[PDB]
Amino acid sequence: NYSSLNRAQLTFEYLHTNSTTHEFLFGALAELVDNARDADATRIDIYAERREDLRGGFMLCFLDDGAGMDPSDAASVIQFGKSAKRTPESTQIGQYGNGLKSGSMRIGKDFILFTKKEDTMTCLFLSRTFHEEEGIDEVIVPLPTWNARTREPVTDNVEKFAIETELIYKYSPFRTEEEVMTQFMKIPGDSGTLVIIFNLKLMDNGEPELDIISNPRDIQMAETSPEGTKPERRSFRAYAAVLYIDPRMRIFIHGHKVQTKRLSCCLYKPRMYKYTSSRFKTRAEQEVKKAEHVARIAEEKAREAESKARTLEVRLGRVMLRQVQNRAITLRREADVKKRIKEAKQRALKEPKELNFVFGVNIEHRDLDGMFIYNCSRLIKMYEKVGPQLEGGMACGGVVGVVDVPYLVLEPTHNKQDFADAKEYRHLLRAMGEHLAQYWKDIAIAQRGIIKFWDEFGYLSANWNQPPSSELRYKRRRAMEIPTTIQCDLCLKWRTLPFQLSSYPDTWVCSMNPDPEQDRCEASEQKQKVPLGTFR
Amino acid sequence: MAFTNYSSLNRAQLTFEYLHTNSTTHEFLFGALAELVDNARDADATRIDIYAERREDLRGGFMLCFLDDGAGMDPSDAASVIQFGKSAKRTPESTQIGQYGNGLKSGSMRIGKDFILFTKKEDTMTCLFLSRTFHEEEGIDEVIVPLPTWNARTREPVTDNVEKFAIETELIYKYSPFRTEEEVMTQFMKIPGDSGTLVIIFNLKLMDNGEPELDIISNPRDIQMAETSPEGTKPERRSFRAYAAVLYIDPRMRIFIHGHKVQTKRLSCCLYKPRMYKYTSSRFKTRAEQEVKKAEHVARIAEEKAREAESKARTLEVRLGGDLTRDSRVMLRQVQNRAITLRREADVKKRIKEAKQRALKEPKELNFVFGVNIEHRDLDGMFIYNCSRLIKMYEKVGPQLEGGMACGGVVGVVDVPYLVLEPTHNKQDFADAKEYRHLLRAMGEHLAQYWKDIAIAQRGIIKFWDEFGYLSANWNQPPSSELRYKRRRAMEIPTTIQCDLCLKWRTLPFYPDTWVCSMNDRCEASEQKQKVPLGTFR
Ligand SMILES: Nc1ncnc2c1ncn2[C@@H]1O[C@H](COP(=O)(O)OP(=O)(O)NP(=O)(O)O)[C@@H](O)[C@H]1O
Ligand SMILES: Nc1ncnc2c1ncn2[C@@H]1O[C@H](COP(=O)(O)OP(=O)(O)NP(=O)(O)O)[C@@H](O)[C@H]1O
Ligand SMILES: [Mg+2]
Ligand SMILES: [Mg+2]
Ligand SMILES: [Zn+2]
Ligand SMILES: [Zn+2]
Repeated sequence: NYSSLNRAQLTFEYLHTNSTTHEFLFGALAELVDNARDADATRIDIYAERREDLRGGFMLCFLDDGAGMDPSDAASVIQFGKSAKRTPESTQIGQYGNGLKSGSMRIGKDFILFTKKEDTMTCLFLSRTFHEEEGIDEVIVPLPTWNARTREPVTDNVEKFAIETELIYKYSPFRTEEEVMTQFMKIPGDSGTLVIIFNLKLMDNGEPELDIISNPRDIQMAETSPEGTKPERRSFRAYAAVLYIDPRMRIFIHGHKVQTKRLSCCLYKPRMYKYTSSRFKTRAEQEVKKAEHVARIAEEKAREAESKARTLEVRLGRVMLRQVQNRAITLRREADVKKRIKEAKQRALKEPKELNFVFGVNIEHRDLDGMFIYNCSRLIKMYEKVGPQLEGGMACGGVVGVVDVPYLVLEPTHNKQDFADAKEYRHLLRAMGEHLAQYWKDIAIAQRGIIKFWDEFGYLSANWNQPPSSELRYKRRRAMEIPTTIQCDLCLKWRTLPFQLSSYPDTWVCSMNPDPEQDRCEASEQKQKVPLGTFR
Repeated sequence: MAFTNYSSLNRAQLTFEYLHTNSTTHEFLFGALAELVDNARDADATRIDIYAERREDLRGGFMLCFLDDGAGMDPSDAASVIQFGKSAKRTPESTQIGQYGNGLKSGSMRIGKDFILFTKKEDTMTCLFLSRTFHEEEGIDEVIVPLPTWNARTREPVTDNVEKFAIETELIYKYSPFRTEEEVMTQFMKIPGDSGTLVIIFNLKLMDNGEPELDIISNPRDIQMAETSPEGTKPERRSFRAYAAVLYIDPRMRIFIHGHKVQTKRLSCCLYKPRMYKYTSSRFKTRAEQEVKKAEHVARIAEEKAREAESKARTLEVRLGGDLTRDSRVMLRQVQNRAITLRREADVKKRIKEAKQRALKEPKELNFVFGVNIEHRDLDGMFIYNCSRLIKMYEKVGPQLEGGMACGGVVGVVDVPYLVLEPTHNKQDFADAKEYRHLLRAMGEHLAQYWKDIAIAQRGIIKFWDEFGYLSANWNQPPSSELRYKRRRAMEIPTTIQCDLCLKWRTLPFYPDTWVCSMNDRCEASEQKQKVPLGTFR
């Protein structure tokens, strides 16, 4: 029993320390998007609610129709490091038990979250305003729960519940129980979550860092954009569109749909190269050696306990007989379950241990090139130049590369904007650069003449940065090379259209497609067939 | 200042897995080691020894030890180590590097699974033991930390709870590298002064081939990354000896690696024709003004309260003119002493305010220094320090962002105060990207002015580099090693060296172990400052 020993604890200032991980402000917003995706949301709305009395003049709201949280799920939010998603073979993005706290506290001073699941709905209120005004150096968090159907409090301590709600009514944007219930009612289904960040951070001139005015359909960085500034680093609509390699969840900003995309579907002559990863193989082999030791120990424990149970039965020829017998039963089921996981890791070990590099030419935007590196579907690095692109030449200029890296090979840094194992990441970039050179040889556009290739798509200007010509002949020349893809708003499937779109998307559903083969939500989804190239 | 009793409410808590989460901030492994070096400098150490202790029974084969002779920690200071976010350093316009209440924990847990720290101060010695091995083995999901303290002279336990002390020490003997009290005391004996700290990180992380990430074998005087170094690899990204040498803009603390002194340096003193440009910072001035206004308010309130108590002491004394009772005597003394206390406090706040007002009138400028790296022209770009600690190195700006020879070879240095920029969580970037980008743009413009001011076009560029021994066509290749060319570069950059005794920096007119002023020539010849000529921008 360790009850007298010191525990590590979190203090108020740590909320700030943790938030300084996000020098890229959109990567703080991405944490909350990730959480909606991981909760199996089919939709997230990211929108502003104007509030001239709050710092920055609006609250930033994230509303999803995902699985929601029950009261114990909600309470584990403030157990830093706790992540039910951190399970073997987990393909959730969440793993570190931190992102909502680091991201929200980068964006604003305070947040209030509303969540509903089955018959409960819970509010979690993180108010740094409260801690400052009342001199609190711990991190104290109101967490009231109500019954979702009757709106009665669900609490084991009515005095505590009264203090919690009084704090919410005093310090949150919502000053009455009615106003709080109004927020719960914005979650219209049986489950979902609404996260509201408020008292947003200001620049030195008193304006918020997030600009929702310049383009009312977007969330932009409030800073001047130089010449080669990437759209994804100043427009959240642009960043959200490529945040996942395999978008399904629909994203809306200020009520306007984001045209999410699969980068490999947006490129000229996409080709895929399979890269055998020694790291992937070694780590899978070690995860097996470990599972087989874990199953071995459990079996010896179960075998001892069963032996003692049998001997005690014959000796007794009671109460204690069942402590021994059931202990044997439980160790045996423990041993069997670990043997099954050992076997499952052995089976997976035989699968190919390969990373799939995909390359194609960004003919619409030659200057937006380099590698996009995803980690368990989540974008980590964008526009990373490799191989010949690291020279001052036109070789491999315009080429976009995409790869999805599993956690066994790389895990992210604390801010999910870099990779924690720099040595192995640098190795990956060299491997990607070698394959990029092979892609470039393979499509041979440099053997035939690289300037004349770009001329054909209408790059009249001498500066590498300006867009290709917008006259009609060059528009159609470019468009002919890139299929038109679109997601159904009802069934979430990805479709191709046999014509070109005119221009911010509106609602589209399968039955609007003139293609008789994709004409109904019940028609099965066609997969991109990216052709395979060969290294060396 | 709480409205009610909040003891029933939920607190946020730290769990075991967060130690790992926190450590993933350090993708640059040397940045995790730098956290511990920063703590030693902040504790006013005159020396830190970073060394390996071979232990074939522990993961990675050795423990990494950080031994300093700084101010150490008493038991309450040690307990606050594990209050994440708590930092007594976080004070107005601080010149300590620490401010976030995290670096020891993020850095140590990047490097290894476990650490044990020994520290001495005044009459106490304390051990702090962070054992992820213990947590895994016993299934602990909180973060539980043994923190025993002994009397430094008698070695008797200093504790409020002898049962807790026995549990704490037995955890250390079970899970740490030191399995008896005697072995622990041997570690305290390595702190030979009245104060200091020894941090030992062990069960080091391994690469897939089973070897540690840190290579202490290839060069037994260094700590290197166990990785191949391709062509464009900077020394400070592969050699901890190289990194440590430039980690601080104004080195004082001596650094030893495996017992061998690091030749720390001031980058601005290693360059050809250094020039300084002053850049006015509006944020620096605005923020310093707000800090003065806060101190003015604090002083004014304290003066009001002191005058109130002083008035009451005067009027109460007259009201008790004829009164000889013990009651009236004790109550008059109570208010008289309260007036004395508040007057002393008011006079302290006044002095604090007046010091801040005087500091406010100093120029609120950043100092950019530029020079040509004629010894290694490929090692160029900007070195950006923050409260004297290196954050960004080799950052190319201005003309250097083009293809060309313009500003090739130029190194720039700037020390940014905390009022202007603060660092990211891993102290390897800046938290305010917008303002950092503004600073880079300004540095690039001043760089272009520097290149005009030294006017290499006048003598010609090709011939400039040829004269210092760069006859080869390639940019990446080192300059000639002929005697003529070594001396020609040597006349342009005076050799400086630090005295091992007094820590002063001195200049020599023209070794690996030690050097002192009398080898030049006495330690209290006042330290001479290089005057860097002033340029103007536009
Ligand atoms: N939108 C949401 N819907 C449902 N559950 C959520 C949502 N946001 C947060 N959660 C829950 O809150 C927990 C903590 O979230 P967070 O702090 O982001 O850590 P994490 O997602 O588990 N790991 P990471 O994001 O990698 O640090 C999650 O594990 C979920 O259980
Ligand atoms: N070598 C040391 N000598 C003396 N005190 C030390 C030493 N190392 C750590 N400490 C103490 O431990 C505290 C916590 O260290 P740390 O976790 O590094 O946070 P910090 O230094 O205060 N700020 P930061 O490094 O920016 O996160 C410090 O504030 C000191 O009080
Ligand atoms: Mg998360
Ligand atoms: Mg520190
Ligand atoms: Zn459909
Ligand atoms: Zn000296």
